[PDB]
Amino acid sequence: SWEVGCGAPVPLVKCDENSPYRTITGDCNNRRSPALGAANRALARWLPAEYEDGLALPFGWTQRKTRNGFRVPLAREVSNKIVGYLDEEGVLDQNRSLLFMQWGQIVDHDLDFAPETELGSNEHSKTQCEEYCIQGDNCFPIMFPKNDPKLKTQGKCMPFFRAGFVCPTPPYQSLAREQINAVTSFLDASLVYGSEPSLASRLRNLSSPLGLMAVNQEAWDHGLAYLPFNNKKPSPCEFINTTARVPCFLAGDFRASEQILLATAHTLLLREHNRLARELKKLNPHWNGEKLYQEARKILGAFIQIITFRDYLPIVLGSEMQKWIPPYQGYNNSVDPRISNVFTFAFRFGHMEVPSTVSRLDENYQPWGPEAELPLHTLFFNTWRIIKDGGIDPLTRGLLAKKSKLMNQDKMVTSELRNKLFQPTHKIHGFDLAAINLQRCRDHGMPGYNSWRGFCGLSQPKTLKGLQTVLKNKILAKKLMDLYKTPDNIDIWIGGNAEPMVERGRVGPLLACLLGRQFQQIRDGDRFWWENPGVFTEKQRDSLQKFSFSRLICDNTHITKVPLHAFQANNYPHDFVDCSTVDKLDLSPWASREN
Ligand SMILES: *[C@@H]1O[C@H](CO)[C@@H](O[C@@H]2O[C@H](CO)[C@@H](O[C@@H]3O[C@H](CO)[C@@H](O[C@H]4O[C@H](CO)[C@@H](O)[C@H](O)[C@@H]4O)[C@H](O)[C@@H]3O)[C@H](O)[C@H]2NC(C)=O)[C@H](O)[C@H]1NC(C)=O
Ligand code: HEM
Ligand SMILES: *[C@@H]1O[C@H](CO)[C@@H](O[C@@H]2O[C@H](CO)[C@@H](O[C@H]3O[C@H](CO)[C@@H](O)[C@H](O)[C@@H]3O)[C@H](O)[C@H]2NC(C)=O)[C@H](O)[C@H]1NC(C)=O
Ligand SMILES: *[C@@H]1O[C@H](CO)[C@@H](O[C@@H]2O[C@H](CO)[C@@H](O)[C@H](O)[C@H]2NC(C)=O)[C@H](O)[C@H]1NC(C)=O
Ligand SMILES: *[C@@H]1O[C@H](CO)[C@@H](O[C@@H]2O[C@H](CO)[C@@H](O)[C@H](O)[C@H]2NC(C)=O)[C@H](O)[C@H]1NC(C)=O
Ligand SMILES: [Ca+2]
Repeated sequence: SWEVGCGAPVPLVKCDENSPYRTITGDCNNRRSPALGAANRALARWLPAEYEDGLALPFGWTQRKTRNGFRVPLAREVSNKIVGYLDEEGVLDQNRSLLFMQWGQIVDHDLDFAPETELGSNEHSKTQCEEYCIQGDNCFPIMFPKNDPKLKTQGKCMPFFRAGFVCPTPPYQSLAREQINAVTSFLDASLVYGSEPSLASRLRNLSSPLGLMAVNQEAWDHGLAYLPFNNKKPSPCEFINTTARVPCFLAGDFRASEQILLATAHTLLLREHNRLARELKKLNPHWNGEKLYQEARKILGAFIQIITFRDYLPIVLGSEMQKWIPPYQGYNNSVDPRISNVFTFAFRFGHMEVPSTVSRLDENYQPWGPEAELPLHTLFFNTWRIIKDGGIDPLTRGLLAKKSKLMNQDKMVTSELRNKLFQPTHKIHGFDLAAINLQRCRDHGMPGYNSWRGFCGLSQPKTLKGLQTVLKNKILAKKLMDLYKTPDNIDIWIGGNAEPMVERGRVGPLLACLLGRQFQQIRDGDRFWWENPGVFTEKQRDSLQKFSFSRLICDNTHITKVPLHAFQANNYPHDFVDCSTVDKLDLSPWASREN
């Protein structure tokens, strides 16, 4: 074993050991071991990393070197033969609204982020990789197979950069390579407030003692706030429409403007913070800016935890929920709350839940205009559609009235993401999210499918025949064997998502195991979990049990008709009720007395 303490985190840390508020970086959550779960630390390894040279080189790097006796198939080839399909008809989830997909992405970004390697401000490497597809140091190209149409119109590869790692970012020689998690492992709304003090600061409105988050000053949504714009140029959001020139938004998380619906969700939460903060000042006129800020923040963090654990996991894990996440019996300081490396791939099941279009609906939940339904790809890093095309209400109604895409063995990832993904850095709508995911497994030195099956105590198929029975699909099992020549080599992302779904769930057995464990840990390992005696009062907890995503929409948008259970498929107007019928968050329990 090697150094039990390498480390390039945010430096200076000193715990308050009486502070009723989480730190921004996640530090100090655990008392005996302060850095546990903090941002900018290595992702946890539940199993040893598997690299071509046992230390840092991904499998597929050295063409001649095999994995278990075989060549690992190209990411894009696996993408073309297994993940793609043409017919979007009949692909929608009959019982999960679009919000189901969307909330998952939110929880996801609150938990883990592995940014790519940074060594380019001045880089021509950013081009020796783009232009020539030359494999070298952190350039690990996604080569196009023979007969791939992109060869004819895009080039020879997709550029792709290895993820950052701990102890430098830079060159050489030590222990196995461990990727970084740039955000806090705890479900704490870090995505709204940021994971660095530096950013948490810039996001706040410190011009007034109200504890509000800064809002846009250039535009308004019917008197409702927008997230401030990011001042930094070049902006990708500006790029997709040189004429509208609208920048990306500035939020606690850098991926916020990835897609219009994710930016919509971010806006709702920022709105709830300021809403909470002003409602609190009304009750406690005495409280200062900091107190207003921390108490609202604390409330919002409880909201995310509650919606996630009460309404969202149950319908992901289905019958497996109880098997992995038992009833809460209290905080446990012996539990490692860190997000593991494999979790960040397991949680990518959501990619197969994204449909090809996004709609905007009007007050009666009718098409908003002539071009109400747009292709997903035209909305990547698209903020001008919100700002100069209706605000977020038409988008939010879409989230409630439309359905998520159903994971389907014959139709996995929509072409909008498989062939038209737009990356921050480059200029085309031609990347492949599926291939990227696959290349990224290898980059992260992930163990194979069967290593994880064994880890979860599940059978491990060694034969085509064995794979057919687990996957319950003859044809899918076959193309898989043809490309991988052995189950042991199947990349975890595609292997875990190819399994049939569990009863009342949306993921298979393997994924339910990987997801379930992770979630039980960040709950049980969180000293600030909302139900942990002492964090909130019994009276406060009674009030928080009433949160609902519907109420959230009611208090921060001009939608007045909403469903009671926002994550299940809901038809308008039968399943929609007036906001008055929806429980409000009673904040009197936060009222404070001096004398
Ligand atoms: C907070 O979470 C902690 C981390 O999970 C929990 O710690 C675990 O503690 C148990 C022991 O109490 C550890 O193993 C389990 O308990 C028994 C070991 O004493 C085992 O009993 C069996 O041991 C083997 C069989 O496996 C036999 O030889 C023996 O005769 C008996 O059958 C259990 O089967 C079980 O493994 C375990 O190492 C800890 N978990 C890990 C890996 O960290 C702790 O329970 C929690 N604290 C509390 C009590 O709330
Ligand atoms: C565009 C993208 C999305 C929506 C249109 C989208 C959606 C999701 C869902 C719904 C997720 C979970 C339910 C989910 C998880 C994670 N993603 Fe994904 N995602 C879009 C695009 C991307 C891109 C681009 C990446 C980067 C991939 C890379 O390897 O470089 C991406 C990643 C992830 C990810 C890992 C994050 C991390 O830990 O670094 C998820 C947990 N998504 N997305
Ligand atoms: C770049 O974003 C532009 C918005 O800044 C967008 O231009 C706008 O789009 C349409 C025309 O395509 C117009 O919106 C509609 O409503 C107006 C006025 O009510 C009508 O006059 C039109 O008929 C139209 O249907 C906007 O007026 C127009 N704005 C401007 C100033 O041109 C572009 O379409 C975006 N371009 C791309 C490539 O995405
Ligand atoms: C749509 O999914 C919802 C949400 O899971 C299903 O509703 C659950 O129904 C079961 C019946 O036992 C109950 O355990 C829960 O009360 C329900 N949850 C909620 C909040 O309603 C519903 O069955 C699904 N619709 C269909 C027709 O499958
Ligand atoms: C900081 O918060 C203050 C509110 O305290 C904002 O200033 C207000 O701005 C709104 C909109 O321009 C006006 O109705 C008020 O007159 C202002 N109120 C006061 C008391 O000045 C300000 O915009 C916030 N700053 C940022 C960047 O979001
Ligand atoms: Ca977090």
